[PDB]
Amino acid sequence: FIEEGTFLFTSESVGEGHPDKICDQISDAVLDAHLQQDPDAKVACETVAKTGMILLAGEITSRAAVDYQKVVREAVKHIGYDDSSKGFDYKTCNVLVALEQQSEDIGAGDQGLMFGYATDETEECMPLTIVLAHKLNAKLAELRRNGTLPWLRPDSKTQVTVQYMQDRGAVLPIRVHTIVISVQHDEEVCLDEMRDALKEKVIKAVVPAKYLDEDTIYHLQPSGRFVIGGPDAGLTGRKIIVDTYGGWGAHGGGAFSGKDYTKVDRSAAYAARWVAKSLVKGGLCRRVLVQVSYAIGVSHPLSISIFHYGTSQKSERELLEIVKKNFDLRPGVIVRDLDLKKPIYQRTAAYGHFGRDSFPWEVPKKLKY
Amino acid sequence: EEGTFLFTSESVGEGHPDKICDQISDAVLDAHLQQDPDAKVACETVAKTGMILLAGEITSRAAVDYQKVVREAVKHIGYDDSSKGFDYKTCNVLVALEQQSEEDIGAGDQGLMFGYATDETEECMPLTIVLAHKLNAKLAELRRNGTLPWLRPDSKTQVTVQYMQDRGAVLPIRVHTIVISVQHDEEVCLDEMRDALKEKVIKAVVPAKYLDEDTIYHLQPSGRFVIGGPDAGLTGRKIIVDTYGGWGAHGGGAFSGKDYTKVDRSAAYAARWVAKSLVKGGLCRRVLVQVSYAIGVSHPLSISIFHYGTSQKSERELLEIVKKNFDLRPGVIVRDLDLKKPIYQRTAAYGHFGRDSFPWEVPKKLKY
Ligand SMILES: CN(C)CCc1nnc2cc(-c3ccccc3)c3cc(Cl)ccc3n12
Ligand SMILES: CN(C)CCc1nnc2cc(-c3ccccc3)c3cc(Cl)ccc3n12
Repeated sequence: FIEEGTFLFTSESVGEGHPDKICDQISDAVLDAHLQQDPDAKVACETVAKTGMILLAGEITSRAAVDYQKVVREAVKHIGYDDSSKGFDYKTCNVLVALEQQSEDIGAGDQGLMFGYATDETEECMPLTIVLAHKLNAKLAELRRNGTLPWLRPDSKTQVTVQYMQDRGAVLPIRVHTIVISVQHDEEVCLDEMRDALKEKVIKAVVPAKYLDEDTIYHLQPSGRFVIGGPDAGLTGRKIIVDTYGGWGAHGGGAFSGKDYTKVDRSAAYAARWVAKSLVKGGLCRRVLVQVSYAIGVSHPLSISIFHYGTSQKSERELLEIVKKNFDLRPGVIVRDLDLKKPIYQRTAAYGHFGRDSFPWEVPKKLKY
Repeated sequence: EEGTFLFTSESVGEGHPDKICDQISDAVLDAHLQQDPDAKVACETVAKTGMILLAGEITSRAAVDYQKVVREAVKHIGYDDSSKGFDYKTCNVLVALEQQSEEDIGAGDQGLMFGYATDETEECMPLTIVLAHKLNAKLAELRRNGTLPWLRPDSKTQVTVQYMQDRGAVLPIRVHTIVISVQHDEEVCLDEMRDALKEKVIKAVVPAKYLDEDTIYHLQPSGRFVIGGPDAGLTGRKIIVDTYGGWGAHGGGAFSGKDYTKVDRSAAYAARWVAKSLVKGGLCRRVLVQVSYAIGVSHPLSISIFHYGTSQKSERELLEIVKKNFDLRPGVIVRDLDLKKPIYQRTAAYGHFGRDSFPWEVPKKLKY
């Protein structure tokens, strides 16, 4: 009756050097550049990355004077692409700019639906699957940049499958079932050396030992040689599940990067996460989903909906009343509460927008009820 | 009403900049498959003010006129004059496509995909997303037959349904709120549009039993909507619209512009196939199926099933049934669902799921 009560679930993450994530980071690098000069800048910056080319497309209303060449190349440099042998060089890439730039009860800028989610299974109130997947990429980047593993290159993908049990609506991670790691590398290091390092210096430095056992399946560099990576074009907003909960909770479809606070796709999703995390940390539930919806002409949310998966003694109707007395989810109010005019967005564009307590929406609000 | 909840899904029309890109990408995919069934295609489209950009990689024996494909797609969508904000005759098309010239084959990538099905509609789909899609389809229908000649291709719809649930089964009670925004010419007045949207669109799509006098209508809520179409549109930026409207789950992979060798598409189609087969087979009322792959590996890394409590059989038992009836290796999925056919442009608007003309929407008869 053991394997009848357990289930597997998988989440993935990608490194800074993955073509899609390159675009997210560049898009938010542009957003930050504008906000540093003009806190009220309106930005919708889409980035396309392909073989020796970065294209910026979208609309900007800003007083800022932004050197897009410098912004893009410094972003690519920071990511780690500085030579043709790595498949991409910030010094020589073609940068094409196609941005049309112009100089509290406000209606939503669009329509749409957004979700926030939280779970007590980790201290950061995030699913273990997506937390581990992210941290594997962060470790890779760390070991690349300090020279511990100098053969590493920026592009990578990780995938973590966790064995779960459910406990009265709450989910409880038992063990890591399967781990996948594929990462770009130079032409010198051999497969064996890489696979040993990925297990001992990456996986074992990231995953708590209690989740690993002798049955855990490792797929390390499963395709083999991975010398040329980075920019099949990458596009901004093509990793939105990686950006959020790794498949847990729910998603309304809106991408985050390249968008300023007036885009409810971003601000309302941050706020919804804020609500969800505040509820769980507040001890009101162990696990919770929050949906918000807007109309392009209306300031107040069209609907606010709450699912606590049965992990609360309070009803969802009751939780909604608590949320309404503690939160104002109008776009113009979210900005003030979460201080969203700060140039803080490039840091969100890799390793997930949620689960890191340096972000305002990751600091639980003390609830009054 | 402690047991009721609201849930909202949205859809967009063919003229929405993101969906324009999805359609173009799949028009390109189809063009190759029509000449070369074994074509490898990864086509990304970018659409902005007077410009369509194609970027990606193609391995094909086909000789494809990308100019004709793109412009004919834009024409079909309905953008044929500058007064509409976009004209297939004059748009700038930039092509940056690099073109190059069994059952146990490894996955082309890694990733996770979900399939979902629910017995709340005949098409085994959530009511919210079915209605949202069908509202946009009705708009295009009435635009193209000339019933509402003031209509233009760009549109967005949003449907909020009031639900009840019984141990995981979801029971739609009524439509709570409907939002419709649609592009239009400079002549027709707002009142004429709003009354038409209610009487000729909404009442023609939504079952009367779901509508009452408390239903909230937001028709042309932003007002004047003359300029629509190409904020740039991008391929793969409407993946929740493409699937279940927020229900079930999503692994993050976009569909359009990708050939069948991309598990992001083929395995998501297969998972829907599995899920719909289970519900239509009477094994559950509602079900979520996750599958995951690793690059280079043929068999799924994991297959996982959540029936939300809507089956008397356990999920382990449902898994036993799935494994005995389905082979979820990438190379076998292609053969079972006939995925080398140029059928993909048809998927790129109004949702990939819930329409029975697609192979993954024909339930497999289960043996167990
Ligand atoms: C008794 N039985 C073993 C319990 C199994 C169980 N209990 N709670 C959940 C939640 C999800 C889930 C749903 C949506 C999104 C993410 C995860 C889930 C998903 C999958 Cl594929 C399989 C099982 C799942 N599950
Ligand atoms: C007794 N109480 C009224 C029950 C409420 C309820 N019962 N089943 C579901 C499922 C979802 C759901 C989850 C994930 C995706 C889609 C829908 C959901 C979502 C929201 Cl925002 C609110 C409530 C939801 N729900």
